[PDB]
Amino acid sequence: IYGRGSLYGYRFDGEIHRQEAQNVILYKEKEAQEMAVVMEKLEKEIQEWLKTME
Amino acid sequence: PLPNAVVQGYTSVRGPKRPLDHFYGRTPLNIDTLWHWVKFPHRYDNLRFAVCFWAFLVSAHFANKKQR
Ligand SMILES: CCCCCCCCCCCCO[C@@H]1O[C@H](CO)[C@@H](O[C@H]2O[C@H](CO)[C@@H](O)[C@H](O)[C@H]2O)[C@H](O)[C@H]1O
Ligand SMILES: COCCOCCOCCOc1ccc(C(C)(C)CC(C)(C)C)cc1
Ligand SMILES: COCCOCCOCCOc1ccc(C(C)(C)CC(C)(C)C)cc1
Repeated sequence: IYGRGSLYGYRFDGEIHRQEAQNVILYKEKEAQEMAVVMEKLEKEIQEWLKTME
Repeated sequence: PLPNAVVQGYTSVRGPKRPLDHFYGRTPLNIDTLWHWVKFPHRYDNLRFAVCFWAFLVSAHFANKKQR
């Protein structure tokens, strides 16, 4: 009770707080999915600019 | 209210009751004769104080770490 700081029970436990890990997994999946597309686009653009000028 | 037979415990004749056995040479063993063998705890009181302190402290440590 003294270490928790609460007299009833722990805090930041529960499915509302555990689901944030799965939300982070999905968010990172989406972020990597978009970042691969953006990086491929920018790499194509750079390879175009270089093979046109250099 | 109730008859004398019910009060005295017998209708006509008072029956003899076998007395209680004593077991000479040793203490009586009854539900009320147990403090002879089991007194209040007196041997590990200071250890009790120390262990209560350490239990509180270790529990508080791990609870705070879990919460954080
Ligand atoms: C008072 C208002 C009107 C209501 C009257 C009736 C009230 C009845 C409720 C009280 C009952 C008490 O019941 C009581 O039980 C005990 C058992 O412990 C009986 O006890 C009897 O038997 C025991 C052993 O068995 C004997 O050792 C004892 O000498 C004898 O009295 C009492 O004889 C009886 O009186
Ligand atoms: C469910 O709980 C289990 C309860 O078990 C009761 C254990 O009973 C065993 C008791 O054994 C003894 C035998 C002798 C003694 C002596 C005679 C040595 C005690 C003495 C010197 C204090 C009178 C103490 C305990
Ligand atoms: C709080 O109490 C809970 C448990 O209580 C246990 C009480 O135990 C007392 C046991 O009584 C005895 C004591 C001694 C003995 C022996 C056999 C050791 C006595 C002997 C050697 C004199 C015959 C037997 C029973």
